Amino acid sequence: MERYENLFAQLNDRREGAFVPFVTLGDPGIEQSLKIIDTLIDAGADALELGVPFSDPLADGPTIQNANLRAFAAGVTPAQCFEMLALIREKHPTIPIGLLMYANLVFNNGIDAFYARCEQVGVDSVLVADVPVEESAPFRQAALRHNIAPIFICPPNADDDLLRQVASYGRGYTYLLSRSGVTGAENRGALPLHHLIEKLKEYHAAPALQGFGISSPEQVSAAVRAGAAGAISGSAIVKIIEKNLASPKQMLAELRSFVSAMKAASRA
Amino acid sequence: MERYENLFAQLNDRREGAFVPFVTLGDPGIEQSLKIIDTLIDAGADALELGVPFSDPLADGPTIQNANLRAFAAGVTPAQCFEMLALIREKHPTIPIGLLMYANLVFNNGIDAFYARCEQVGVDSVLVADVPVEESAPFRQAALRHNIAPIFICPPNADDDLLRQVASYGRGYTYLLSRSGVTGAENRGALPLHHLIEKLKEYHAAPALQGFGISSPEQVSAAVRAGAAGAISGSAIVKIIEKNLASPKQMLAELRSFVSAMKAASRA
Amino acid sequence: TTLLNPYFGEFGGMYVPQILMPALNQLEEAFVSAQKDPEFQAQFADLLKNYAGRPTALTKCQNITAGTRTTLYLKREDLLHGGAHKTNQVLGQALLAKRMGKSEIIAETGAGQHGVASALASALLGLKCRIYMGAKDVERQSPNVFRMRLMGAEVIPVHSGSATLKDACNEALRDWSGSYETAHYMLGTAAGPHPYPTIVREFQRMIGEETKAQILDKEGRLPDAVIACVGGGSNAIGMFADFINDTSVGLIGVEPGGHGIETGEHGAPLKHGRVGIYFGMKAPMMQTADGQIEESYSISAGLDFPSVGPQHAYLNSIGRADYVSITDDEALEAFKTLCRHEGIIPALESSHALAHALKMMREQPEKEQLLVVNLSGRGDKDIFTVHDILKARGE
Amino acid sequence: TTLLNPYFGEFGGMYVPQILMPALNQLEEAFVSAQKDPEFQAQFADLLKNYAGRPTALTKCQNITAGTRTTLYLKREDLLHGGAHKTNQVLGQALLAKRMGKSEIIAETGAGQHGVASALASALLGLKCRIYMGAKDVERQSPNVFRMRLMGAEVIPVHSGSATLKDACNEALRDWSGSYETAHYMLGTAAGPHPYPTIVREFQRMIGEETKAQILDKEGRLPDAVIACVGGGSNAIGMFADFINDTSVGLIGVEPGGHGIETGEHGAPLKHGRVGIYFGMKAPMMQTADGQIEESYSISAGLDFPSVGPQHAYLNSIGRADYVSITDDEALEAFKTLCRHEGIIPALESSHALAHALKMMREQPEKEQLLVVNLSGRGDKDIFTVHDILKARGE
Ligand SMILES: O=P(O)(O)OCCNS(=O)(=O)c1ccc(OC(F)(F)F)cc1
Ligand SMILES: O=P(O)(O)OCCNS(=O)(=O)c1ccc(OC(F)(F)F)cc1
Ligand SMILES: C=C(/N=C/c1c(COP(=O)(O)O)cnc(C)c1O)C(=O)O
Ligand SMILES: C=C(/N=C/c1c(COP(=O)(O)O)cnc(C)c1O)C(=O)O
Ligand SMILES: [Cs+]
Ligand SMILES: [Cs+]
Ligand SMILES: [Cs+]
Ligand SMILES: [Cs+]
Repeated sequence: MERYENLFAQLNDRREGAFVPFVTLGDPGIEQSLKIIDTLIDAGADALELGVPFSDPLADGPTIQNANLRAFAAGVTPAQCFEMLALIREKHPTIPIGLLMYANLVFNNGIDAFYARCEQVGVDSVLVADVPVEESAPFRQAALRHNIAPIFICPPNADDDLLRQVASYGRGYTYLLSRSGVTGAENRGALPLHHLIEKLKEYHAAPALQGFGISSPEQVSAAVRAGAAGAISGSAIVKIIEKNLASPKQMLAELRSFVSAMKAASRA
Repeated sequence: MERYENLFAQLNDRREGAFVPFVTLGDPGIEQSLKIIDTLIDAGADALELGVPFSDPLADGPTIQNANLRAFAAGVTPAQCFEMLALIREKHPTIPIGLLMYANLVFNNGIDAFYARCEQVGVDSVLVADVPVEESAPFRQAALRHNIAPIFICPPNADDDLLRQVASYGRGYTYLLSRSGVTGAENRGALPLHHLIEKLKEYHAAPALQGFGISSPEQVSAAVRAGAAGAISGSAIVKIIEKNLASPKQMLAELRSFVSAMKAASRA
Repeated sequence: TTLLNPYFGEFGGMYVPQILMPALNQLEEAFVSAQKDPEFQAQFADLLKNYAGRPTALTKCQNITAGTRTTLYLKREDLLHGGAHKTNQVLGQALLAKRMGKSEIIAETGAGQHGVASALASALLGLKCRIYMGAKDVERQSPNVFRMRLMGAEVIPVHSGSATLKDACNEALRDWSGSYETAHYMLGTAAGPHPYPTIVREFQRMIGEETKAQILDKEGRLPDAVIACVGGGSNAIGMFADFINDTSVGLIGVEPGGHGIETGEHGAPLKHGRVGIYFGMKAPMMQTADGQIEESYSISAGLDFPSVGPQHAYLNSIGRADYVSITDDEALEAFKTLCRHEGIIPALESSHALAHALKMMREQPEKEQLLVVNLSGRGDKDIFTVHDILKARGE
Repeated sequence: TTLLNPYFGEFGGMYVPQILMPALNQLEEAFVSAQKDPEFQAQFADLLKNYAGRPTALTKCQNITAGTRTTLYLKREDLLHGGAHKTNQVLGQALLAKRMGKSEIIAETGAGQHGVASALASALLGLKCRIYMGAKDVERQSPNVFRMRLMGAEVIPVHSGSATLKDACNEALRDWSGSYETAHYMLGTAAGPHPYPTIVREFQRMIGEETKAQILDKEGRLPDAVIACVGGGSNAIGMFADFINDTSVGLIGVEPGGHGIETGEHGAPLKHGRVGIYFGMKAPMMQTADGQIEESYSISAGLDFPSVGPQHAYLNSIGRADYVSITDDEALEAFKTLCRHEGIIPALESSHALAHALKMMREQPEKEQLLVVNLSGRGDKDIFTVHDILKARGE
């Protein structure tokens, strides 16, 4: 498919940036997670980034570590994540869906079979967090064979060779990393680096989405005004889940309020 | 004086061995210790061996270690021991009195002054437990200058050179060690070694008193029948003190009974 | 792009978040530069000799082989300053950290021996050291926690997951991915992303080099086998490296069998796991059917890790080295036996290697064999754990 | 009659019950015989090298002398097998025990390092070992109690008197006076009756011999001073012996000052006691006006003894060696300083020597001086004691 391409063309026509929330699939359980995701979409999410629970998520801080743990406590497996994904796509035919994966879950029973499963359920991209461009060949090859966009990361100190490789190998969107470190709402991403945004455009890279530490509408606006195509927020969304575990209605109301505000900010 | 010489001449005329109890001076206190000593004499002791409390008595087992501790708990010092000795001699003009000393107490404020103090109170011998014949010169010289008998030890494995030195340097009596180890009633001395007894006589040594582990009348009889001039018993006597601390009358009755029985055995 | 090969056959690589690649490349370039630098080599040699105490003794066992045709020597890394082989490569990496202009050190530790080594080198060389340690290990290897702190290191208990070495590894790497501009990650085993398995081997290879010179001197020939325990793989690859090209010399690595392979409570992925990607490397690992990383288990904290260095996976694949396992009870018996018959208290990790050598002897007591066991550390850190076990056992 | 002189000037001798004289004479004859026996010397040298790890390193301090004209080296007896210098002479005495046909060993211990050394040598050489230890020391040096027992030694707590080293000494000697036919008394310091102060010195003198060769190699000259702590005197006389005839070389012995000499709670008889007779020797001792032996005190169990070896009393009397004291708080500061600035955890005994060297430097920081401190042991045995103190102190 062409779900990211269509989204960005539409956003451009409306002179608007993307707001893309992240959640962990099956946090705090499968049924509630599905409701959370429908709420994110109804509140204005342009695309989704969805985590498959993994035992040792080395790019994630405590907030998302704890999301993974809640999903495991609910007995969530990757098989159940693929069942969820099928249900999400069935309800929402055009929204781009990207998976956040760790390498072992992709490599486990064969890289090709993993991406084939993604295609069958209608996933649009896969970001493998612990596979740098230097190790990416069999992953990006399998992704493209199955019409999945392989997502690569542009870190703040990306050199020119890296910018060129990310522009060439990636599809769908380019991940523009806000800062070093791991995921976390408390550690605020730096202002989007104009030079990287501009170099990525010069090299015809997939449009950039800024992520890591984006937890406020002001940061979303700043990313778009700097020339990024949009922003991703994970820990800020997940904290709303964590805070409201005993209050599922209040959870969805606060998720809706927050997502609506972050999306409004993407129009700046 | 000649108190040992006179005693042994008298014992010989009566064809009898000596029984010599040991106690620690001032155990369990000065007054009770004096009564204990009078009881030992009245019950038939031929001579006395008296311990001056010392902090680290390396030739003594737990029973006599504990006698030393009781005396210290009563605040007994060597000065107070010399006051006791003066009182004992004043009551009992002919009984030989031997001190059991550790070297530091003799060496402390001058060897000569120590033996001079012994002479003034009327002590007859001094046995310094941790001074072998090889180190004895200034001790035996000071003893003889002050008319005190220096007592030396004949161990079970004494060679000929040692037998000759003990016979020459000693006076009063020769200590015939029953066994290796330290003082203790539970560790029974071996039968008196006839060969040593006979060699000591051949070398005109002072008469032999067997000691260490002698706690029964049978052992006293065995020592005398083997040719020793008598026997010393310490731990067996001290246990009677230790057992009867809350019962001072029962203490003296049991001391009297035991001493009488041990003395009777010296006539065998 | 790298200067050196990041792979050993199929195994190894650089499976880290993109953010860390420049740090790994910088480390590799600094290592290559230092390896050809006579001043670096002289500084490292001086520290090893005059500070750490190298060369370490090669001790012939006098009693434990009585009545058999086994001659057994113990390479005495237990005599190295700090009390384990870990100190060798920490001195080299600390010098690399300084060479790269870094003034802080992150390390993970399980047995606390790498942590002690990291703390001591940082005190000596003027680096600020923080050490991650699983909370279970903080308890069972407590003497090393007191040692690290007295040397001014920050010790950070890790309560997540199994609260053991893998979890300390996870936190160290998470920390580094945010602090690499000022902090060097002093990885303590021959595992993780390239260039670590290569650097760790090269900074441990004096173990086998000395062993070879010492056995030649005493026996006039090479060992029939050299035997070492395998957590992540550093002491074993340090012993093995110089013998790889001596085809006659057996290379035997001993993984922890825990309560028994059949119980699933072990740390033996090389022989009982399957290839996965975790902790920056493609290597055998203990994993679920779905590819979740399993928690390992061993009585010994230094071996309690659900993966293994990629050079060991490679050496095994081609049959150049053989790998076996030893259970907790076998390790304990070997610990007791060395204490009582040779007057050496071994680390419980090292006791796994010894237990295997004792098995080689006992199973075939008339087989003529000249063996070396790498006695990777001393067991001071283990004495309270072992005491408690032997008392609960009614001894 | 003896083959060798039992005295150092006025000090020493053989002040034991007559029963023990043949044992002492037998020991002296066996020692004299062994000293001229090339097979004995070769066996002893082999154990020291290949089992204990000699020669031990001489480490130049890199940080603690910064900004002064002091160059300080540490003789690394903390790297010897067992963790202290005690292991050197235990290997020699164990061989003498075997030479005399004895199969049992009695030892006293305070810090538990001599006990550990005795247990390890007995395990290696096939001797049945029993160790007396004061009950207070069983508590404050507990890691060594676990080490001794794991090596199969019997550890006998001594509750009498001060429940510290002197009381363990008393019990060991009491035991020997009954068991000498089958047991060798492996006295662990340069004190007690002849021939012990002589044998202990001769079996420790490799410390100073190696130091001299190492300082010549690194500095091209002798030290201005060598500095060692003094309990009974073995590590100090081991360091001093080979320098006695080098008149330029200062010999500085450090007694424990405890809570301060003025409090009476110390272990410094050489400078603050007076000559007495106890533990088989004529030597300075802490004693009451009446001649009762006083109980000593020091934070460090290895120094907590109210006397001193007679060769030190002699060296002092003639001014060849100088003796000073260091308090508990001074020792603790030196312990902390070495941990944090050199990455070495010293024994609290050894920290007394270090504290004095640091004072020499700090008091006169522009005095050019080349110093060696005998780092007699490692501080693993002390870490719980030191931790507890620094925590109670609010650190
Ligand atoms: O808002 P925050 O700080 O929680 O960040 C959320 C980001 N979630 S995610 O799926 O995009 C995401 C993207 C990349 C990650 O790692 C990598 F960069 F190494 F690849 C990890 C998570
Ligand atoms: O009956 P026991 O077993 O208590 O023995 C009591 C002996 N008391 S003593 O004064 O004669 C006595 C005699 C000699 C001693 O030591 C020495 F031989 F080394 F000199 C100790 C005590
Ligand atoms: C993991 C740790 N120790 C491992 C260890 C090992 C196992 O690790 P290697 O496979 O890396 O040698 C062996 N021997 C000793 C004494 C050890 O301390 C640590 O100290 O952090
Ligand atoms: C008395 C003991 N230790 C003494 C000691 C001493 C003091 O004893 P010497 O004076 O005999 O060296 C110094 N250093 C260390 C490490 C020590 O363990 C003992 O371990 O039994
Ligand atoms: Cs053999
Ligand atoms: Cs392992
Ligand atoms: Cs200096
Ligand atoms: Cs002392």
